[PDB]
Amino acid sequence: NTKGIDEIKNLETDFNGRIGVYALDTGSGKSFSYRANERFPLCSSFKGFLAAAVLKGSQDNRLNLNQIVNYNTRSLEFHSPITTKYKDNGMSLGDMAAAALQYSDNGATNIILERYIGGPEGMTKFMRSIGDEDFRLDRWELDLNTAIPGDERDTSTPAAVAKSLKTLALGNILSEHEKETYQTWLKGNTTGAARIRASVPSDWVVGDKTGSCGAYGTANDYAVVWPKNRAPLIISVYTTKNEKEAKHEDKVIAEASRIAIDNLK
Repeated sequence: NTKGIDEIKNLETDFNGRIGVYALDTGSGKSFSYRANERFPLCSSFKGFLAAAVLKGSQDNRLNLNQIVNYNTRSLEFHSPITTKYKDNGMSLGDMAAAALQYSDNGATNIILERYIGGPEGMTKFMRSIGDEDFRLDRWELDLNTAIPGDERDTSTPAAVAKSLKTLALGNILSEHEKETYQTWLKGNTTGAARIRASVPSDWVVGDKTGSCGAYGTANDYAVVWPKNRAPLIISVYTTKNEKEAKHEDKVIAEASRIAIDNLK
């Protein structure tokens, strides 16, 4: 069989779940896919796209990243490490968007969705505008994390996530300046050490956004990877299981990424 497919099938069997992967070498055009067209829960991974929406809004001069966002009278959501620190004085819109991505800050995520993006509908509309027909955000944090098998709410496909990431980080939707900011934010992510970052050599640079639902062993990660002296790669790995109480496996995500990188054709 084609290189890497049997290896990922065996990984999936041992994991006793479902693994979706899409990888693309932007230099040669070679790719690797496995269940790339199947739906998987997004979990926090959509926050990486939320940040890009804010950058697009700044670029259109509809928003200003320097605008101070005040929320001193708003109860903050579970897991709001950055927004809790600056609740008294407030935070600039740019810093809030960065926190939503880099720390998966829920307060930052919901505040931005409520005030600037137009909620789940607005987030979905933004993705449709960049050519993404699969992405769908239906709920807010933290309800969107249920990850119920068969449920199409708050899901997308590994292929759609990869295409949207390539379009936003390396395409022409965002200007040269906004792309640099977006790439900097991705590189500064603090939650992906054990996933895609663990599958590549020490001298390769990685920009990513993780997602962990906390249910049905559902976890994921997508990234722009800049290999030493090579054009960037786009990697998207999504996983889920049928047991409600099953824990996610970071090592499975890392291994699926390693297999994809070594089998680009």
